[PDB]
Amino acid sequence: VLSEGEWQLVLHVWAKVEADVAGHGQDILIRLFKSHPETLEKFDRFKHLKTEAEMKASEDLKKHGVTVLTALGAILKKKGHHEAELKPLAQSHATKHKIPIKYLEFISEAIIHVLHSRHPGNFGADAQGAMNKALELFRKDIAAKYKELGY
Repeated sequence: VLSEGEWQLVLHVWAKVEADVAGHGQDILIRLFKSHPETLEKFDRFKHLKTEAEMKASEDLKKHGVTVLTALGAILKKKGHHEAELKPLAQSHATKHKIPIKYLEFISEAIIHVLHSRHPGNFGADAQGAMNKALELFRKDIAAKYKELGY
């Protein structure tokens, strides 16, 4: 459980991500794909991208950055009450996309790395801790549906 004060730190920094969703989504996905190349292989649509320059130039990648960050933003704003949201995501990612829970930890590290990089002043260690917690909660809840489904 996050405290109300923890949620405010989380949503304060996300309100800022929301100032440039597409720039954030880009940076986060490139970070993910470069740090953890196995992740890129799960996207048929992105497997042709070899270089960082190619990734940065991809409009479709940028579009997908917006897609994931938008879903995440909607989840965070439920402040833990995200049951309706997690259901379809867990179902598709376990069964259709075949995404290990571990990869959700990877995208969380990438999110933190970039948020750190773009809002030093609203992402001190306190806000970083709060964001860690929110992302962990999400992972925990997803993992529970994975185990239910036999992943």
